[PDB]
Amino acid sequence: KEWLPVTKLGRLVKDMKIKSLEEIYLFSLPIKESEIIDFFLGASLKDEVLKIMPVQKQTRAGQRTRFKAFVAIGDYNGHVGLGVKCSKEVATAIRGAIILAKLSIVPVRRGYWGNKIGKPHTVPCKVTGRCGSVLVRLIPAPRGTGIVSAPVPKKLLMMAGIDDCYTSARGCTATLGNFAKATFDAISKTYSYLTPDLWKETVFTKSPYQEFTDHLVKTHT
Amino acid sequence: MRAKWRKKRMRRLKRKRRKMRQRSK
Amino acid sequence: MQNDAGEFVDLYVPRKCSASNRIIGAKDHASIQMNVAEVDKVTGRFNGQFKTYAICGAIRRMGESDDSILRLAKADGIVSKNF
Amino acid sequence: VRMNVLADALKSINNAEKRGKRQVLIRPCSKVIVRFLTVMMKHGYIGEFEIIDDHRAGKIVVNLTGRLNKCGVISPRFDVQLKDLEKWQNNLLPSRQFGFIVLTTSAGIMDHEEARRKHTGGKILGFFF
Amino acid sequence: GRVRTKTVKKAARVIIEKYYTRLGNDFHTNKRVCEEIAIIPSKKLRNKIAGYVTHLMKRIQRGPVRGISIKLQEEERERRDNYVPEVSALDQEIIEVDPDTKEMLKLLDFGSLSNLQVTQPTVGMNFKTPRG
Amino acid sequence: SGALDVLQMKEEDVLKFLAAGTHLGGTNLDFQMEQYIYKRKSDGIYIINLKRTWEKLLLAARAIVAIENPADVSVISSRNTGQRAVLKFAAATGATPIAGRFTPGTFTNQIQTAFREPRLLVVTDPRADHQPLTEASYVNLPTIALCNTDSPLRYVDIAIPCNNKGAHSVGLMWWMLAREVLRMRGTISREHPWEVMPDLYFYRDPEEIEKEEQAAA
Amino acid sequence: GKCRGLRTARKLRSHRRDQKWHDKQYKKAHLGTALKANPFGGASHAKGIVLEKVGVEAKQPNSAIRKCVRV
Amino acid sequence: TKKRRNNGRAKKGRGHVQPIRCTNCARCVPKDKAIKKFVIRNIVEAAAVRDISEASVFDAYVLPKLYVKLHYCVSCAIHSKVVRNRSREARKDRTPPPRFR
RNA sequence: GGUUCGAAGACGAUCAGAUACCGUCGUAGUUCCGACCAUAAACGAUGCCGACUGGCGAUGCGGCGGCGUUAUUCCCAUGACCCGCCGGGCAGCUUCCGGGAAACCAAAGUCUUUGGGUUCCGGGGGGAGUAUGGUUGCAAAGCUGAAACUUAAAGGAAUUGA
RNA sequence: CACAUGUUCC
Ligand SMILES: [Zn+2]
Repeated sequence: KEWLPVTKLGRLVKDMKIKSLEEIYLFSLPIKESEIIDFFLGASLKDEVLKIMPVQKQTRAGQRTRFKAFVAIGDYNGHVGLGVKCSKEVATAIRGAIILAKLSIVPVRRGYWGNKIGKPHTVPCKVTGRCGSVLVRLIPAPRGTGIVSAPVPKKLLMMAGIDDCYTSARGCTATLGNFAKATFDAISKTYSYLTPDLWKETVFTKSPYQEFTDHLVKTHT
Repeated sequence: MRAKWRKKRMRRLKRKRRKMRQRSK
Repeated sequence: MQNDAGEFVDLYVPRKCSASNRIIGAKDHASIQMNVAEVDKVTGRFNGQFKTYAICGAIRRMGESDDSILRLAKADGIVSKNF
Repeated sequence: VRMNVLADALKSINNAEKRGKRQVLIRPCSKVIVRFLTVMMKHGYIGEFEIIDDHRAGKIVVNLTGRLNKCGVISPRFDVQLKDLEKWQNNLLPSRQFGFIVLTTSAGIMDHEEARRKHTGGKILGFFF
Repeated sequence: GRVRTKTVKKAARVIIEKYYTRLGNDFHTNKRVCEEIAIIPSKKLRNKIAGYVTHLMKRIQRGPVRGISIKLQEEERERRDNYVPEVSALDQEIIEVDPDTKEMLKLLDFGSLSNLQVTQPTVGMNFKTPRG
Repeated sequence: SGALDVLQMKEEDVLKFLAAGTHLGGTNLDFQMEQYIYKRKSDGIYIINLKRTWEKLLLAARAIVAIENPADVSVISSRNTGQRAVLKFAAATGATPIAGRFTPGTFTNQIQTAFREPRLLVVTDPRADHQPLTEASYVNLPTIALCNTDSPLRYVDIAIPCNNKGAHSVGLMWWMLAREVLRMRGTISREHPWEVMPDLYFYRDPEEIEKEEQAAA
Repeated sequence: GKCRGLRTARKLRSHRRDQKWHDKQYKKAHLGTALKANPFGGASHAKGIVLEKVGVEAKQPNSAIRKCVRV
Repeated sequence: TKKRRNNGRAKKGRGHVQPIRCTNCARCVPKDKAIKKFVIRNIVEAAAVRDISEASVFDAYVLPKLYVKLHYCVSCAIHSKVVRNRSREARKDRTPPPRFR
């Protein structure tokens, strides 16, 4: 039941020392533990399964069939993730996709449309992401519009925290594996696009592993 | 049927229509 | 990012590349966080503070990651300006 | 041959910006390009430029910052009314918070905000953000 | 085929690295040495492990073995790694220096020194492998 | 390191660079190594600039000193020349030594018992240790490399231009780094020379170990 | 479009006019032969006279007898 | 799909090369497309090289060799095992096999 | 004019049959001149002009510079080599530039962050490059070029079995 | 020197 950490990044998570997951993204450190997400956002986070894909391969004694899972995950304010796992059994693949989905959560950037009053609601600019031949574009939208999209990427924008956005999908969107990943790249590039507000010199704070380099050696390996 | 010989069959058939139409005039 | 009434609204500010001036993404696992030790002028010993930099993973894979730090190193005085 | 001159200059510095060059050289120097470069500099999108005026079409060395995403050109120069100028920036600029459409007017060459201030239209030149 | 499997081989690896003084050379003694110090469920494997040990014995007195941890052979290697000769290989009064590298030091601060002897460069550039 | 007479070039280190042939480069030239080379002599060997080598040697020495924990500085050598030089450098400084056969997955696989989390990667040769540079991409790792003129710069982050082909020029450059990382932190005074003699770090061939023994007998 | 001239409107319009005839839906709706071959002639419904009842055999795997009328 | 970048020939800027016949069959193969083998061999190899030597009137007479430039087609060379199929990564290697015997 | 080869054809083998593959002949043709013919897997299956975007070693030509070896011999200069630089000429190697469905591409990049210029051309697969009409050609055939009707797939790249 | 061909469903 009790969590014992493996990666030394997660050691500081258990020592009550990492204040938030934002400075984890600040230094682009890799996350390889699914329960690191569970310490910061273990309550508001929700999961939702996209599709169960029964892929198979041709063997000599019939077709070896295994089940591929598609789970999108993320709390409704600031974060969203996607995970794909292809296991032997459906429930194992669903459970195994949740673990990979928490490892792949990314922070969102929410912007205003025109006027800048209240809370940010829409995508700050026109970002797009693609994999394979599926290309998905995100357009800023006024308040109260809703998510104008296909039903499957509509769940992802519910779970990313964006309430209003216009979308456009180019390509064979019947393939849900590429259709979901192409959208998930587009939200993931919101903090990859340079904004004119972000033209200031970024002050460098102390590294999270640097600030507790003595704390990480006095109690364990 | 190879695509080459069906073209050759068409030319033999087209030439056959050439002689048949010519004798009527 | 600002609202109308003058409050910061983003949950964090991402880093920026020291050479290419691009913002470093959250999943740029090939990012660099350099730490450059300073030297005391008379005793020639370590002081205690940092002169840290930040380089995106694209520059490493393009082969100018040693040159990028080197160019800031002349400008920050770590490397002798004659070189 | 070289039909448009501004198109070759803007794409040359866009290729350098994608690679992230500190400064870039464009082979022709024109009055339109010099006016084009002054529009972007007042907004701080690029580093400071200089021209090398020989006895031919001169060469311009433009210092670059990392603040440029894409500087495109619209060919041919369609005339833009004041009524559909909002329609031009809707499907060309990324957002309404930033992004600049520059277009030549009788008062001079300026971005779309300053053309709204002077209430003057004209022919489009390009887009940059 | 009398090829020793991994279960026989891996069991014989741990015995040597723990009982170097207890092990002998002939088959029958270390057969009985391994009888007390190893819980082997059958006599057949007891002969097979001790027999493979004896084949590894002939590799031991003839030099080192890759996959082994002997406390006596590492002590031989440890002092050989920490060998210090009475002078350095850098201390020669004779240093041959290319004339093109003599122009190097002269533009630097440390141009003219005491024990630097300039040679004569080879005339005629011939350094590339023939094409083909 | 920048125009500071305490850290400028020493005359004792000049004769060491020349006798070990560290200024001697390779036959070919990587286009990133065009800035560390004086001029290519006749017979087609490039000449590495030693003062600029010394300047790059000082900048990498700032890296280990800035790392507060000396343990998590992974030092890896795969070619047979460099294991003896990197083992005592890790012993003297406190770094983590890896001697040959870099296991793929020491920085990515959690289940491995050799799962290391360094803050710094020091590489004897980029071509001999390209595999440590591969996991230097998957984990945020600044990298130091002892590069030659032929050595490419894929995923290296700071380079010290040296001769990594000659055995005397390999272990001397680590004997450079063993002195300097202990010279900003307080272990060694710069007035007196450091007492360990550089043949300790040099690779001994098994023939040379066999060659030495009868003269001792 | 390929050509982007400021006075190529007659070139662009002629290309779109010609390439529309290569579309299956446009050529069907803008030719007299498609309406000539249609027994309804654009009519949604029509009245006819029954002269016999015809049984039609079915296609591949699904096999049955479909009841039809020659109208 | 495209199997070979050069389409199994050395024609890059010509567009047309002269054909040559084969050794086993009379197949018309382009000169750059043909597998060309040049064999340096003696008239007699192991057994007849010895007994003729003492039977030669002139002592210490070197036996002349025979020079044949072989020209095989794709079907002929593979059937005669001059060349063989390789993997997709092994195709791109064009260095000759090592020559020691 | 017809040496060789060789459609058609004859003959001998093989096979259940060969009217094919094999072998012996062999007309037209293959060879030269003067006129037609305008079709090829006429391919880089990749229109043409202009710019930018990594290197690496070659190679063809011309030019430039330089230690040196070697010929005319009597050396300068010209030849043959060696070391580099320049322009494009055919290419190759290499990598997370970048792109593409992938194979792969220094162009097939600089594209949802979509606009340098200008032609040709395609709209599921058959019918069908067919009928008819027009036009050229001595002929063979060449160019333009449908519809009725039928069909829920055809096809491209790639993985695993057989 | 020959090894030509074996209706439809999972
Ligand atoms: Zn053949």
